[PDB]
Amino acid sequence: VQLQQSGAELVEPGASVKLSCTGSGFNIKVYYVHWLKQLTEQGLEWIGRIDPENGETIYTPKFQDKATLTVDTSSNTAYLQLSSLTSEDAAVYYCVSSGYWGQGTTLTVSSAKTTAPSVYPLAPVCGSSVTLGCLVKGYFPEPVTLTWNSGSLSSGVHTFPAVLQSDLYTLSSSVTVTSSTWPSQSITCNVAHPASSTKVDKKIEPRGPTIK
Amino acid sequence: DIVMTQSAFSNPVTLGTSASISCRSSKSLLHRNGITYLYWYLQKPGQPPQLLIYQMSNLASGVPDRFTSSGSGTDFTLKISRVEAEDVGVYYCAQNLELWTFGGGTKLEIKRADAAPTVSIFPPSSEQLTSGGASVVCFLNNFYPKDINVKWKIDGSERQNGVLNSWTDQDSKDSTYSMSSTLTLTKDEYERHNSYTCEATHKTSTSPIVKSFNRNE
Repeated sequence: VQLQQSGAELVEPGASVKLSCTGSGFNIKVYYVHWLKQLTEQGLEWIGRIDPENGETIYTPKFQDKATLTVDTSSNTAYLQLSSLTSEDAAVYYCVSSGYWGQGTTLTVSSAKTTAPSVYPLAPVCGSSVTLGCLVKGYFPEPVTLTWNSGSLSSGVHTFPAVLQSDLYTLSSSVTVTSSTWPSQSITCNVAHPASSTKVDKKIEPRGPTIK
Repeated sequence: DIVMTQSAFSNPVTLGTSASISCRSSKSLLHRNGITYLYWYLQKPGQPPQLLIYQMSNLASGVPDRFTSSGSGTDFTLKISRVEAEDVGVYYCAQNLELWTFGGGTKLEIKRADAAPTVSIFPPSSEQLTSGGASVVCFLNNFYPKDINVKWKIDGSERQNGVLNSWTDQDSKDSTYSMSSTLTLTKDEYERHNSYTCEATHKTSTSPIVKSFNRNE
């Protein structure tokens, strides 16, 4: 059971956005569909809910005009339309139904160009543990999802929050394994940038060939 | 409407000791049926909020019994009998008596034994150099407490420009912090100098941890 939300929406200020929430293994038919907003490093604001039986909506007064909730039972999709976007609308939007939360859509309100990331392997310089890295540079908008060995490598991972400079984000991630593990076993950085439909699998190669 | 107020501020809690998180409602959460419509959620970085407690007294399925809540009808606390590493994140109180509203959240931070950072230096990749760029990266990993200073040196000379520092959220397994320091140069600028050094100053030692490489080597 999952509620499907696109990872990102990049919309110019003043324009409108229609965010979708698609039931996967869940049918939007009886349970209210709730929408919530979460600003960066802040709380959670309930926007409103929609009854999928009659289309009746209830909004928080501050979202009455800005937000419009709809539901398409035939497409198994609930929608949140937000009008005349401003910088204050940039946030993570969650849809919730029957206690199931969607992964959230990061809404970016900007006229800046969608840019796919460059993905750089960070192999160690030419003790018992070894640290490898991955540099994800020059992308827009947020987010990027990073995994190691398709998520099989989860322990000893540090993924550093992205930093914005001159319209582009940069992030990095380190992975620490036993010295005997690498380069014997393959270590690959898997980067996904939903806004540009980019999926990059970058293998970490030793700086010097294993033969010297 | 009902406004939920939580102080975002709380002191770091020693691992394995008890913690209390306060919340107040602008109107009573007690209903005429005798039920208190108070909820507690935990949100971990990059994840949606997870339900902990429903209607004040009930644990959500699979939630450890270390979380309990009680109160007056307008002032409540979430009690953590003993704080574990996995408890880090932002705790929210919420109510569903009048629509749905949430508190501003309270981030739980853990105090653990001091730990020196493990420092690793990374020269630019062949791929970045081929594009004309040159980022030198230093990871200052699994340290405690959070405060740390990084110093970059190019041929023995300090460099402040083009340095970007990013801190991770507190680790859910060992309660440490890590930091990434990136010095970005052009391929040409990078090739004009030999020695690249990153020095980590942390309270665990008066001497910095020094990691260096020579571009020529």
